[PDB]
Amino acid sequence: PQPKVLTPSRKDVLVVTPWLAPIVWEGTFNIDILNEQFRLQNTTIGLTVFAIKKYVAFLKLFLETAEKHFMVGHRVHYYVFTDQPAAVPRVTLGTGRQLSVLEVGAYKRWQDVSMRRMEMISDFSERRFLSEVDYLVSVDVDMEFRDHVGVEILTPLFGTLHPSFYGSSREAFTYERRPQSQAYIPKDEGDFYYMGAFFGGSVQEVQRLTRACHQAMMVDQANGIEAVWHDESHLNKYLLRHKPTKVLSPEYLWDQQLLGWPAVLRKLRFTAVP
Amino acid sequence: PQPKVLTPSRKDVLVVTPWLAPIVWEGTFNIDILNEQFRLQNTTIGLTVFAIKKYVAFLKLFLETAEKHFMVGHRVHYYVFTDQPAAVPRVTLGTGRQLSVLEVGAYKRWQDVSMRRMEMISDFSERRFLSEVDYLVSVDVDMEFRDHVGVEILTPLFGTLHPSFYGSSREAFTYERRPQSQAYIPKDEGDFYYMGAFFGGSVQEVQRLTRACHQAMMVDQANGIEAVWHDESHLNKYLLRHKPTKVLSPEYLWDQQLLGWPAVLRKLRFTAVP
Repeated sequence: PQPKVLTPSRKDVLVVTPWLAPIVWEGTFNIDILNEQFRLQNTTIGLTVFAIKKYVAFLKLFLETAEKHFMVGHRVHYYVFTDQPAAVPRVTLGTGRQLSVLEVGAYKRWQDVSMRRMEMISDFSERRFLSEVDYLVSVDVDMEFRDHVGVEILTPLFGTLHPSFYGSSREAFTYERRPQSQAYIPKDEGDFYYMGAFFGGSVQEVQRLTRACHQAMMVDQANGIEAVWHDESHLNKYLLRHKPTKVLSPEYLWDQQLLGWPAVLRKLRFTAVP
Repeated sequence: PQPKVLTPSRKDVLVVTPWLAPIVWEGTFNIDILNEQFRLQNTTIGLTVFAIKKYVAFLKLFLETAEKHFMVGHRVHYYVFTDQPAAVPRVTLGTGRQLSVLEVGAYKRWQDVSMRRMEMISDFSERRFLSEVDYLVSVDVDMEFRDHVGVEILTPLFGTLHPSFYGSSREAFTYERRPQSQAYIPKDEGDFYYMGAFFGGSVQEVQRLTRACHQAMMVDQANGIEAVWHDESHLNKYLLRHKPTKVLSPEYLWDQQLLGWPAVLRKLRFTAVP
């Protein structure tokens, strides 16, 4: 169908940020065009997920629903970081899709657990990921895919609108507010509140983001402070200073039990498990 | 000011294409954010213009108005291609801005004149431009800047909505319709009608686009055909197959004598001289 210059793709939501990064909503993209563009580059997407202790129990639904909805037709490499390799379920995968289990060590105190995601993605992004995938996507495991999540999200760097804050003014954002923390954002600043549970971009940009947040968290620990929302607080500070080249709408990170299904979401793509 | 997620930046126009490229309108961007992003990279923009025979007379207003409105605060290199080096006016330039005169030879029949822009940008993009600028922008000389044209346009590859067609259905687009031409677009295809008078992108992408259109035009000449709108017809075919990463609205290419000042243009930035 021909794009219509004189009709907004959405009349109810913002579809591009003030720095001209697309905000990804249903009705903003033609997947057939995007699929072709990314297939021509033989794109491989790494998907990282942490499944520690009891969270191992979420892997089966997470993987089965990813097989149905995530980057279907594209090459995918799942990277499961777990303290229990044997507990990873054997989910059957479509062609061009593979999974690796990465064993997580002790931790060994709670500020170390808080830094584990940034530290381990940073470390693996610099070894394995750089030779294996084009893009890396980091999500939480206690989640299921319900609808399409595809190459429309792919870009050098992206974050996702936190479902609790997308209608909020910046004063209500739960940014780190203590100037003693590396994640400090003043009251007058902030574009959006991004959720720590869904971010990514090219391997190089994710290398940079995770190294930065891990290095900043280490500075915080040394000064005896922990940001109010841990690596999410640092993710926010990073994306304030290095603006994402796309932002995902809350279609991409929702909780229907807590937040229902408002009219502004035409699709619920990836949701918290109740 | 905080972006508002639940308010469209425009309620009257499309602000992103179906392949998630921003369409640049007033009200879609914060120039302070974009200026900073591009300054941090010390961006240099080359601006190319052809001023042949009598068109030499448009250079003075073109350059004086570019000094006021084009990429102010950024490094700029004007490249004036002319058959009359001595007729280029001495316009005084702001700091960080320079102009080079590039002498154009004979031409030496009319299909050669038709191919001169693509051929000469292609040739110079591969020598001079690649070591001298980050982005290249190609415009016509019989034009004046009236309002801001800045780093909001910068991206790997962009075209501009032709002011005569932006409200038209694709059937009305004056694409090349003969299958014997390299610029052939069938009746059922086409996203937009782009104008040949304003396109650009990174040097590498402009290298690729101009080489492709020049190579295709040479094929057409050998087969005794000339596309209905010359290098614009080929530009269109190129941007159909290699979709631009931004599209400029007609604010960026207007003719007020022919088309007035409709409500949908909040600014007229770069206009035909009457």
